[PDB]
Amino acid sequence: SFPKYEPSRLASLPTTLDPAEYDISSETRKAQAERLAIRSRLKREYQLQYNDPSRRGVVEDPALIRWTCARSANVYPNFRPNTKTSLLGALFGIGPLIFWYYVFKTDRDRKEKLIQEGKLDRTFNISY
Amino acid sequence: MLKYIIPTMMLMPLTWLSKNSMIWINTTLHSLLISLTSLLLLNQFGDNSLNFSLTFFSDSLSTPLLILTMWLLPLMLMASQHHLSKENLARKKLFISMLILLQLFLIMTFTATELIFFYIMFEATLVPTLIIITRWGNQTERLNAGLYFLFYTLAGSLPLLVALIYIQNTMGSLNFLILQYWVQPMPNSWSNTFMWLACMMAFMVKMPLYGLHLWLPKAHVEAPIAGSMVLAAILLKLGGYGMMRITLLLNPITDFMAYPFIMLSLWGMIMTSSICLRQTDLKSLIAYSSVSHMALVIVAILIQTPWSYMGATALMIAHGLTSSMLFCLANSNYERVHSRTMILARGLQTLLPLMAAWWLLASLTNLALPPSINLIGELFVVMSTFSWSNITIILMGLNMVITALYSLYMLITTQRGKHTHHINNILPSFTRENALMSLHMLPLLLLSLNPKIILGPLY
Amino acid sequence: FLPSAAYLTHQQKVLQLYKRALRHLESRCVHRDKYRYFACLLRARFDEHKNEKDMVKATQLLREAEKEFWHGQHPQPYIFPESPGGTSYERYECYKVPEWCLDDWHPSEKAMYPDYFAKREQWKKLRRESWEREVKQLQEETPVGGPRTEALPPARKQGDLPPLWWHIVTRPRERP
Amino acid sequence: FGFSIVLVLGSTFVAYLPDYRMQEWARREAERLVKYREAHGLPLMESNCFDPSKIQLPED
Amino acid sequence: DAPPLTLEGIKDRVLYVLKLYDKIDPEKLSVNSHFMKDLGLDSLDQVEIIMAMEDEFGFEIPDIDAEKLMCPQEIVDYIADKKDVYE
Amino acid sequence: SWDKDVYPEPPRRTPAPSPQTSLPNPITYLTKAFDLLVDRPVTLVREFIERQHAKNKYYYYHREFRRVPDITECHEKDVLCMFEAEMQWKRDYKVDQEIVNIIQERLKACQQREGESHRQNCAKELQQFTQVVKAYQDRYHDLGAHYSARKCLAKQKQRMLAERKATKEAA
Amino acid sequence: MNLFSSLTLVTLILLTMPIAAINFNTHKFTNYPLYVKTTISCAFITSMIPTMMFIHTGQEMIISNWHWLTIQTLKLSLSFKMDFFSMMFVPVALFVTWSIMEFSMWYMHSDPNINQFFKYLLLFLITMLILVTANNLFQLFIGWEGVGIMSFLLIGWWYGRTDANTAALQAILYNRIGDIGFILAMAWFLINLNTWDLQQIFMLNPNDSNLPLMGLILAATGKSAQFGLHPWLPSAMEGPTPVSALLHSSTMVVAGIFLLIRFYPLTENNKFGQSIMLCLGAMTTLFTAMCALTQNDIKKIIAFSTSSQLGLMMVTIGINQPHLAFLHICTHAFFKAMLFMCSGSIIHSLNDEQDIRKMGGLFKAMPFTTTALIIGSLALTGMPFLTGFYSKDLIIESANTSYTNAWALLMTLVATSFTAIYSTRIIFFALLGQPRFPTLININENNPFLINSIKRLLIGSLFAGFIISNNIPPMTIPQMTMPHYLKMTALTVTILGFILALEISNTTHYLKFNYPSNTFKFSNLLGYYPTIMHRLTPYMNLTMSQKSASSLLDLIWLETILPKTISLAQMKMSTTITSQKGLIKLYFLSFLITILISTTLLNFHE
Amino acid sequence: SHITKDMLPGPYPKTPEERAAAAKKYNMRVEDYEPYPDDGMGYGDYPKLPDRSQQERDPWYDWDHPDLRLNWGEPMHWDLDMYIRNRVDTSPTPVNWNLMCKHLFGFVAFMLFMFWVGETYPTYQPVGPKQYPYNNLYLERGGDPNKEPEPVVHYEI
Repeated sequence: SFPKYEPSRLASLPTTLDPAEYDISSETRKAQAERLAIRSRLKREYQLQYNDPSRRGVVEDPALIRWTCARSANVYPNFRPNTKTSLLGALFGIGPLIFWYYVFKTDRDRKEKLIQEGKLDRTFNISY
Repeated sequence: MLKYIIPTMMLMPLTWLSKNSMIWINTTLHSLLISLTSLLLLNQFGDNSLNFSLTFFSDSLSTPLLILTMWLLPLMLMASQHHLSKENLARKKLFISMLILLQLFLIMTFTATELIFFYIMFEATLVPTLIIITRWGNQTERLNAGLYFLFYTLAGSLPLLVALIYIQNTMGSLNFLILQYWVQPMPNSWSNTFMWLACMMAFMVKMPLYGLHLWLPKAHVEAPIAGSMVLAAILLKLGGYGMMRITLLLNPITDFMAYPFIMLSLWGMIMTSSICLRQTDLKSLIAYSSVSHMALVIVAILIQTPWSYMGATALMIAHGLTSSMLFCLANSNYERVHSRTMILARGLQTLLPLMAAWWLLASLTNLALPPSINLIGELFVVMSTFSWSNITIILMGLNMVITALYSLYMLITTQRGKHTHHINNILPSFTRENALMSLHMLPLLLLSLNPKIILGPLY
Repeated sequence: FLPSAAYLTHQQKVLQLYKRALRHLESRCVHRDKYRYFACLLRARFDEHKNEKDMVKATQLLREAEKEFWHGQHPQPYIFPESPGGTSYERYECYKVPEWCLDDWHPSEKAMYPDYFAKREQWKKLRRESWEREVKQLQEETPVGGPRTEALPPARKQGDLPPLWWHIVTRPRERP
Repeated sequence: FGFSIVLVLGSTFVAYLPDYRMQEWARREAERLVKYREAHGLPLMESNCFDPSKIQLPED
Repeated sequence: DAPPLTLEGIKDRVLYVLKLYDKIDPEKLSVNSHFMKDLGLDSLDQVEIIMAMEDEFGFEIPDIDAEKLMCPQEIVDYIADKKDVYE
Repeated sequence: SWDKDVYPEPPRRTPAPSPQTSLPNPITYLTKAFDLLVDRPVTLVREFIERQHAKNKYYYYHREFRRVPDITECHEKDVLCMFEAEMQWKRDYKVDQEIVNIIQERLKACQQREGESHRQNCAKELQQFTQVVKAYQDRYHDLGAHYSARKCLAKQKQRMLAERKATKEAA
Repeated sequence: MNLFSSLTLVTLILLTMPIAAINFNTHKFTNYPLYVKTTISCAFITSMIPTMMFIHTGQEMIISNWHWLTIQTLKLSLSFKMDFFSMMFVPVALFVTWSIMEFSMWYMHSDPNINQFFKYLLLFLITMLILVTANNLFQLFIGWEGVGIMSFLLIGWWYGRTDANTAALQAILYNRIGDIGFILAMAWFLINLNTWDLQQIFMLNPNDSNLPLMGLILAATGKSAQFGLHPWLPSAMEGPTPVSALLHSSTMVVAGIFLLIRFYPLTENNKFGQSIMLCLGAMTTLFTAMCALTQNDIKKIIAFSTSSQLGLMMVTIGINQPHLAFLHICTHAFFKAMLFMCSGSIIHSLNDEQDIRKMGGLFKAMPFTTTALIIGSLALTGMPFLTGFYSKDLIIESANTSYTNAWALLMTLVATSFTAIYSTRIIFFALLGQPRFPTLININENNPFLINSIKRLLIGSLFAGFIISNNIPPMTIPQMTMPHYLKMTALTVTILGFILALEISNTTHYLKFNYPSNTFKFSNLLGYYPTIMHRLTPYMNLTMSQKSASSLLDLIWLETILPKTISLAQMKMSTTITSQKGLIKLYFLSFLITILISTTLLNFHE
Repeated sequence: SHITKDMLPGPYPKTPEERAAAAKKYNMRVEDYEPYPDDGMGYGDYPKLPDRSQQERDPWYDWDHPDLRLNWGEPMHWDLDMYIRNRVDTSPTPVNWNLMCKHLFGFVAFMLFMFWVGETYPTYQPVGPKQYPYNNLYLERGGDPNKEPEPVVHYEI
């Protein structure tokens, strides 16, 4: 009665029709218990260092600091020049540049040859 | 002009022989007096430049930039406290005298006559900025920032000296009129191509162009506020001033040899507006915005229309004020929280309910709100480049759209929607930062009323 | 994804399906009388095999129920104008000012509102007076070397306040 | 010394000053010149701004 | 858009919509009564009651709570927590 | 005021409305009350300010310059001739642009005053506009940004040599 | 006339006092809403006079002063022009906004941020006036981007609410695509007519004009919620109610078609251009009419209706009939300002719940508002013959008597039927159903400001269409000679729409629990355009921002080409030159081989 | 301050100690730590997450950061600046994605083809051109005061 909801990279898969939520093994119960334990301990540390009346500054999350240091400063190490990296670099860095370069050569050669003929609409073209 | 040079000297021993709680009023008061003193300059008329000596003169390109420099100094000097007021007295005096010597070589550079004197004062403009950003770089890679900075600017600006000495001993002296009144066209031999490439490439380094724009972002994210404002406004528009002067020579080959640089500038303007849509480190978004506006500047310089040069100098002055202001607001936010990141400091429509007015005003000038000068600049550059080619307007408008979106994202990311409610240390807005905003955005609107001053030599 | 346990259960999963199908039947069906008819029909359809001692056939019928539900949902399920996704979604968040402010005022306005700020000062002394010993001892006292839960025990010991309560109590009033 | 002596005085000083790049001088000079070239019949804005008697084309 | 709620008023409105429900009686309808012990109705109609509260007052309550209300006094307490009922 | 010779005006034409109504005429009542309640005090204040300025007399002179000869009477490098020549040429360039401005202002005035019949009694002014702009397009257009005087004379020589070759081939 | 120019310039300058007043006040005035309302009323009574003078005689005049940067062969002054559109549109906009000032006095009673709200709304009015008056086209561009950014601020009034500033971001983005179209138009006008001014553009009519016409088309379809660039419109309905009312009653919604109306001598000819006009308008009208069916939020319905009416005006520009489109602007303005104001009255009457489900029966819950909405929604499609009759039906019959494109006629047919059926459905579901709305009723409209505002706009929308349409100077030749079954067809389509929505209603009375047939889904779920575009175009540019732009091209490759090659070369050459252990025999053998290789191999003495 | 070993050099290998260190470092499950892998695109060793995650995380959990669904300690998926709600909303769609794109492209293609069919086939109510009085209304078009009379007339019919 329904084509079973093909997913995509944009359409998220909702929590109802997984259908992996219904094959509950003991490993999934173990993983959900340990995940609740991790969230419990993190909320405990955060709430104890969040409700202190002497605490003046910010709580200084290492998660945001770690993500930012991974995002900006930890790119250039580490790296190796692979076939995929070099290929995508020379494609998305040089391709559009040389393409736009050739098409502006074409447009400029058209306009230069055409006004060298003199038959352009520059009867008054003062604001050059 | 020595009437402006020598009090800028005599403002330096002032700072030495004033004491604690006594340097400050002296420096700020007297620098504002020098701002009035160069507001007296604007006399320039009609036929030519005005010659303040056998040695100095002023084109009308140089007058608004010089007034902008002497306007920007006291603003900067008040801006650079609360992050060094708790440091030592001798080091604070050394900082202030470093800025004064910096301004002095900037006046030296803008009021040049000979291009060799211009080059000496170009790298004399360079050397205080280095010392400021390295001594108070305030982050762990100020080492690499200063190193990249000095080696890019010198090693790009190094063969410029050789090309200018060659022009010196093939065409007589190097007064700008005797560079004019005697210049003859030079054909398409490859030595002419390398000479043009040397001069234009040194100033390409100093704009920056797109292939050498990673000079910039470390040198602004790891700089203090004074060196950042100096660097952005006065040094990038000084590089544009230099290319605007020395593009008088070598016009018969710039058409044949200017094709790759325009395309690099256009596609890199698109790529730079794209790259400042998604980054963290909010301080760097203004730096990539500056790369975008200077790419538009370089398009305007390599096309050689009077329309293009008027739009170029208006874009220079408006973007200088916008970038210096917006750097100062980013320093205000970093004084609030010790983050420098973008997604952390949020809220602030409730709290500090008039700081948001200055963020909105800066964001709409960076939008180029239409009575402002930035839209005047961008509009005349788009007009001149559409007369250049009937096709480049796709890139200009797509720059306009992405510029609107990242400037608006800067506005409504950090200062819209919800405070993170674990901040609880931000103070209400001081009188000082509000005074700095008021010193920024009164002259921009007052030139928005009457902008016939700031247009270039081809008025 | 929930604070209490690592999963909902089968029971609450079926229950959330029943709530969603009943809400979508509201969003499908106006005039409320045929709605009441169809709601009792849906109740009977779940009454057909409520008492299965089996479990695998029950969860397979749950999956086929999700298929016939997702085929038969509504484009605008009727979200209330207080819920996220809905019309409000913190509609009057313009005035939801946090209360770490209001102490950074000039003492002229602290003279304008004297009694409120005196009582607020004794609130903050109540906060700091029982902050260190009781709260941090009850946090570093009860649990295992890993906490492994997102609840927290009360201060049932003798006296003062249950721990970690300040940003729970001192919230906006949700209509200012 | 930053607004009360700089801002409003600079606003008056740059709101008006003499004819920057000879503007209204050129206005009234063009007025008088076009009035002259209407009052003496010759066509306004004569092309070939340099005198063709004082020119020497190189030959083939 | 601010009508003032009060504890007696919310008690009266919740007991009104419970008394309007069919298969209970208006005789043995206590404030301190169970939805499991003495009223004897099932979990299904209990969550129908939860749906009646959500549809009257205008907000969802989460399923971490809908397991464990089971009495009208804690219903009144929980909408008192969602609304913060004092003037 | 101005010179009406260089700023011409068409002769004035005004009718008189003749009702043929009995409401009558509210806007005439309103414009009489407007004149009596607005135009009188501004007239008295202008009389006051005219006396207060005509108590003493100033003058501003129209600046006039001489005619230093030409670039064609200047030598090889010899800047002291070229400087006078090029500033003379550049002042001619600015006054020539303002001549074009005046012609375009006449064209706008002819568009507005002649009304929705566009091609009536503007065709002589359109004719002289196309004449002067043919001159400007031929003379000052395609030199670019760094015009000093020398590219203008190069354009002059190249243009008249091309026209000489054209009429030599046509003959 | 001195009276004419004097009264127009003081209608400008009366919208200048209150902003500088509360920027200079610092003592918070209690009567600030009363003050802004009475200065808008004074602007209205000053603006009524010269329009009546205009229709009384003509005398059609421009003002132009304070030229700044008269640089090259052009010049630009602040200049605006009193012809017909900028002449007698301004009273309608001032009248509408004056009633919205009343309705926003009442509706925003419970916020201390009311003063900044009225400052933003009056500033938006100033910029809309400077947009609609100017002939110097730079001033038009000033008004353009100013009303765009005031739209941004007033949509994002309620900070918080991530959906709201998302929506305002969409609105300002489609404003910038309007900007790229408009600056392309300005570029062509400058480089081929030595200015950007309306008078010289009208003076010289060029032959090839396809590039500026495409620029103007892009500007209109960006500005005025048209297909391809439309879906910022429910986005624009995310904000507050009187913001939405002024945002899509007259101001900021007609500015896209205002420009194409203003350039009617340029769009006289170029039949390719008029074909683009009316085909695009038919596409907009059918898509928003088909999307408007099966919607349950009120403001989304009223916004889809105003997009449909704007599509009718695009078709009206496609036929050479601009003045009927301006007539439609005025009637439409009165019309949907009154409609939004009635809707907001209902919504704030019922605790800001806003949805049609959980609103069902509200007739005789005081019937001032139910009367107001049935007046408005039967003025939709023009109950013959009211103010809504004239614009819509003379437009469709003149389109029928035109060299049309044979498909746009059927598009207007189906669109008139659709706007009939959702009008009747929204009346039925709103008012005369059975009452489904939660208890503790707090319905109240015994309120002087609301009855004044609704009274004023029903009195406006009942008479002003006939009053304006009567005394226009005849700027076109009316057709008036239609065949049989081609003049009846307007009333035919509206009556069959009423009957069709009636039978859909009486099938809604039934009980079956039918199923979605995917045309239901295409009508209800915006069909697929905002979802697909707003989930694909953000992901693509930011996929290219992360991989290609930021982490790949600039940083790591530009650092591995310009620094790293130099740094590795210097490091390796240092570690192979100066990494020599300290023995003497090495140094003298190096001396010996250097002497031999300098004497005989690469000689220095020959 | 911040520990030097709370930075992140190098990818996954080898498997015991480096994956144990990344599990201790990024605060994740051991066998749910996923590097990208090492194709040399930079990327460090930062985890792969289920990549949509933001129209997920149903909003009644009452976590800490109210508009980001944070919980102060999650490893925070690499592309988070593209995933704040107000940037990209990856909701599970009510229909599909392929069905969406196929029906949208089909409808727009059909309407543009019917526009072309309209463009080749106009309507007209059957009426000749207007009878302009003076030579197709000459002397009031673009100019020509005395250049050429252009004789063309109309006859009463």
